[PDB]
Amino acid sequence: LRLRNYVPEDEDLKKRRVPQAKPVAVEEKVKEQLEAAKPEPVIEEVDLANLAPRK
Amino acid sequence: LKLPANWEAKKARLEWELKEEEKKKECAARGEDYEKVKLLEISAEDAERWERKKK
Amino acid sequence: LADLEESLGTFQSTKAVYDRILDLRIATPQIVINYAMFLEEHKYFEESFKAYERGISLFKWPNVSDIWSTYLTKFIARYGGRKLERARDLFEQALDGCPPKYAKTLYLLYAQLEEEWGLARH
Repeated sequence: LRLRNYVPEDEDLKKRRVPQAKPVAVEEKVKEQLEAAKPEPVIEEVDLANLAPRK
Repeated sequence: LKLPANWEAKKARLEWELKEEEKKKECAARGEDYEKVKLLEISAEDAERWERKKK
Repeated sequence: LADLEESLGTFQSTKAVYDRILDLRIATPQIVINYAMFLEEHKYFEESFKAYERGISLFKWPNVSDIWSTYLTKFIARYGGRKLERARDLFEQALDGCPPKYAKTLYLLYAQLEEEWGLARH
């Protein structure tokens, strides 16, 4: 038998509970753009891919 | 008797607040922000009543 | 009682408990997430999306933020490949009234999806 919603008052019943899916810290992935968020002259070298637009 | 007459009632409040702090530490040990867990554990009807207290 | 029905009893009777809970406004978002996973185990994901949508409609900020995150994660994997455009509208609904810290996350996630499958200009 499997339980997932209640928090049993018996600890012996607590052992039966299914381990709930933990979230992922989405902010950690956001950090990569937050590291991109440093205010810099983004032509850091004369990189023509920045200088000339793509298609 | 030399302590305040309400001191044990204050202590009961403080122990209840420490039990809220214990739940906060429990979420931090599991690996989640206690604020985010609480939002997942709130039932909306409490917030409804709160707004009506304001209004 | 919900845990009793899910362990012992039939899918439809168990789901009827959740229906009563939703009508009575009892549900926490965690209970919704439990229900959503339960509906994924019974593989009626369209109902699972309806459950997320109902629980978003009952609740208010900040709480709705995490409900969106779990809902979008589930949708984008199987059905985000299949029918992309509904998620744009769903992102738009998610942005509505959003407090700034959670909104910041949602703007980046939406623009990433716009980079993955839509126009860069958007």
